[PDB]
Amino acid sequence: IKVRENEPFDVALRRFKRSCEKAGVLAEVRRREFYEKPTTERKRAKASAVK
Amino acid sequence: RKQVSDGVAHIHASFNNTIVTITDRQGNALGWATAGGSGFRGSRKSTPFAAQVAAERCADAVKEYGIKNLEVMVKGPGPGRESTIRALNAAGFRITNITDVTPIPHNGCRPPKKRRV
Amino acid sequence: RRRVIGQRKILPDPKFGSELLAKFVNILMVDGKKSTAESIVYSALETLAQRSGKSELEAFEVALENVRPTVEVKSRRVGGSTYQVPVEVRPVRRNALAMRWIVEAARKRGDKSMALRLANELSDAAENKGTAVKKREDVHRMAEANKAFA
RNA sequence: GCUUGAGUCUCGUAGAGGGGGGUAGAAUUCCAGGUGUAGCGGUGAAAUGCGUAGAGAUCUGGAGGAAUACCGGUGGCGAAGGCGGCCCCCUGGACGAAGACUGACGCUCAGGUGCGAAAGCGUGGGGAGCAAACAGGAUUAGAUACCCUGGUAGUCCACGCCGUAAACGAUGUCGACUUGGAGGUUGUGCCCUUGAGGCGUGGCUUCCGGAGCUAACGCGUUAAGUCGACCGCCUGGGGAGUACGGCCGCAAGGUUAAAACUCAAAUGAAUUGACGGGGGCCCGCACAAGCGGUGGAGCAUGUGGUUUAAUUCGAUGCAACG
Repeated sequence: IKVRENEPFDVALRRFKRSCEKAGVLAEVRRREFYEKPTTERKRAKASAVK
Repeated sequence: RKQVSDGVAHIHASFNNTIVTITDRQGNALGWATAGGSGFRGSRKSTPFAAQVAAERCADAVKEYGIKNLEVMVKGPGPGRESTIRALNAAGFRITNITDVTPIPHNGCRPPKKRRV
Repeated sequence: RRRVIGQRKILPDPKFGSELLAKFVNILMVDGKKSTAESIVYSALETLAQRSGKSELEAFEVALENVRPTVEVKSRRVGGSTYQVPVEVRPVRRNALAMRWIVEAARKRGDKSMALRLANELSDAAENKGTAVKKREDVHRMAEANKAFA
């Protein structure tokens, strides 16, 4: 993101910054979009959370 | 003839390749290098080691200008995305700014199906 | 397998004493003949000893500890590579690879007696030439030129 | 006649309700210009393709079309189909809250009318991306495919038309009732509201489960429970959702819908095993890691084939073949 280091180091980490982008946002868009498919799989995680 | 101490270090972290290009501050190209000059093919194009190979070639072709500040423009997935950052720094540049210009789908184009296997 | 492998005791050279020199007998064992082996060892040692400085243990030892690899390549689909990935080996297996290659190299000579063959080959190990060395220069060539994780 | 059914009115509630009209930014693309240079692109590898005629990348400017990252969720709304930026205008539905009127005005429905995703068809616009088709390249033995590079129609819009979809909660619609748990959402009354909150009472909505039902799986107060009202349909599979005709359609076909013949099942759910180039896990010289062979050569030895009057007979994937 446009978050940046405040003093010049390689200690400061930029895979922090892959927090808001590439987070369901990229690395799965390169496939054609069908309305059924992302709607269905969500219902798997709420048996998970209660159980 | 350009010399301004600062310039964007653009990096195109291609998921299939890695290009590294150092542009002026005003977006006027100065140097570039890639996996294909490094002497790689395949998905070997896209590794940390290989990214070093290009990041550093590119350094011999832009250092004589006198640039030594970075404005990192990480763009796309593609491993070896921070080898390059680190490489530059570790070779007479300094970090200043980590910026994002990265294409983000709003689905203003239609993505292909690609390989369905 | 359950647990991990044990170690197995091997006796060093009696006349000068170097485990590593005795692991060179092991490498030169064919027919099982350790007897007829203990000849060739000293036979190559002297050649070395005259022509070269250092110790007589470091006519072999050192000279070899620079034409031994530090990477071996196998492969597996773990890391997401279909390719031959470098592997920094334990220092003992470093030896084993080179020792082996050097011995193949003196049955590719017809330079009379596995003494005189293997002898002059090891003298050129410090001189860094001979097709024994060049195997390293093919492994490490692949690995670093076509790095695909590690 | 009566009001509690139903319905209207009133006052609000929230929402991707609809339709038309405006509009934004990102992104992709192209065009223009600059910079910069020998590759780019792709893949499992590659090649076609695209590069010195200066691409890719990078910046700057312009143009356009389509879609709206996040939001965003069994979240919400709609009768269903279905509906995503944002605004305006016109407008629909639901709900809740008080009361108030009307006075069974209702439910459902063969026929009929209306709504109907996508593709498609006509006419005119428009054309970014993707992509039937189509053309190379690749894979394979073949490959009119998966795979890669492109790319036309189309997708988009206006208007009309066709009316189909495992049109799916595979559950007709409406009403009436019957244990409960936990969650979502959305109103409202009340509580030192002395808590970010506590108790009620509704609307819509999911997951789970008792009884019960069912062949089981499960369904389970939004039923497949327990009832009713009316309608729709089914009546072995294959033949065949086809033919023939009628009807509708511009057409494609849709709509209605058989019979002969033919088979003894077809079918559902669940069990066990088996298998899976399924998944998870775990082993064995199974592999890796090594070291030595065989197959090359000759001979021994067995077999097959063939010949011979007989080449005695048996053994045949490992698990027959010194």
